[PDB]
Amino acid sequence: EKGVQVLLTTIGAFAAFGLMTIAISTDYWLYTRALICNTPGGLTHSGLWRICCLEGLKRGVCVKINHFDSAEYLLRVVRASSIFPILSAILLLLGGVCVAASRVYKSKRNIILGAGILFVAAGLSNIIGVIVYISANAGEKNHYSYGWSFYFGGLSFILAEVIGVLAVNIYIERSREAHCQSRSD
Amino acid sequence: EEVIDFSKPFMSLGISIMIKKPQKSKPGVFSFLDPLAYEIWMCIVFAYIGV
Repeated sequence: EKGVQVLLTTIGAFAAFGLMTIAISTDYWLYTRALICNTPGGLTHSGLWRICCLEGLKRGVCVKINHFDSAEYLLRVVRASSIFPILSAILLLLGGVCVAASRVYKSKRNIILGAGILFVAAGLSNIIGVIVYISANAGEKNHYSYGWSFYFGGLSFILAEVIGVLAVNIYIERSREAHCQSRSD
Repeated sequence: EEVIDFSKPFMSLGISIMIKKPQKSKPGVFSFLDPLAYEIWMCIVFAYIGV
């Protein structure tokens, strides 16, 4: 029913926000080999901001990533700011807030719509951030791999799209109920 | 040559240009249009409009 769908939507919003914040803050996106590891290089696990060496003399020390051709410059800027994943998390938060409001202003039906739009846009922004990250990593030192933070981001995207679908369905049902009641009245 | 005497050159040369070897360029955004010239793409657009 409507109540269970709203409950799932709010749970998904909270879960996606948490997963994306975890992925952004976490530094386990990429497992690779880097020259700056104190001995082609040493194993490293990285993220969006900082990189940590593992299995090396400098084991456990984490250092801020040293980023840095107009398009390459723009890509480096966007990758450094990580504005797209952050925007995804922000939009998920705002959508959850709008859903909670929809749990109060049951009359205003154009709220659970904004929630869905924001969730879908957050999914798109996460896609863009993933593309930017993958593109920027490449350059022109092998057998690299992706960590659980990357898949947390992917899970956040999937959940955001699902809850956007559910919110749009809720809006559909609510508007249909109101319109049928009015016309029949 | 005013103070010594040379032989005929045993090796002739001249000024030349040294550059770094062109590398596989990092693929550019919108490199998927490279197979066709820009003029073909614009003619495609306007043929779409006209059709």
